[PDB]
Amino acid sequence: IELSLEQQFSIRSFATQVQNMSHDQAKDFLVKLYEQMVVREATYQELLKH
Amino acid sequence: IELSLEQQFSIRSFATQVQNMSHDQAKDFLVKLYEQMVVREATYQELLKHQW
Repeated sequence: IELSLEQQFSIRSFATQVQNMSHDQAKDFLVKLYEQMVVREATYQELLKH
Repeated sequence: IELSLEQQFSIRSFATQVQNMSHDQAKDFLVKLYEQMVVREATYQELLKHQW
């Protein structure tokens, strides 16, 4: 639950780049990021269960 | 990557919701989602450590 300074820097920096995105770019990025998350969660769950 | 059928359904569900967002809604939700991904990652790292 406690984030590192580097994690916090990454989020704050991402947020500044999101503000330059068009409507179309933000939408395509959302769907791609959700897909990355769902795949990554499945990977972690497998590692944990093994 | 090759997605499972359940992943395909979840992502399509999410795509329907997104394609109906305004510019500002999509930007705001993107920053929230990225934060949630980082937090989840931190949580998983904690769970792995508490096995080994």
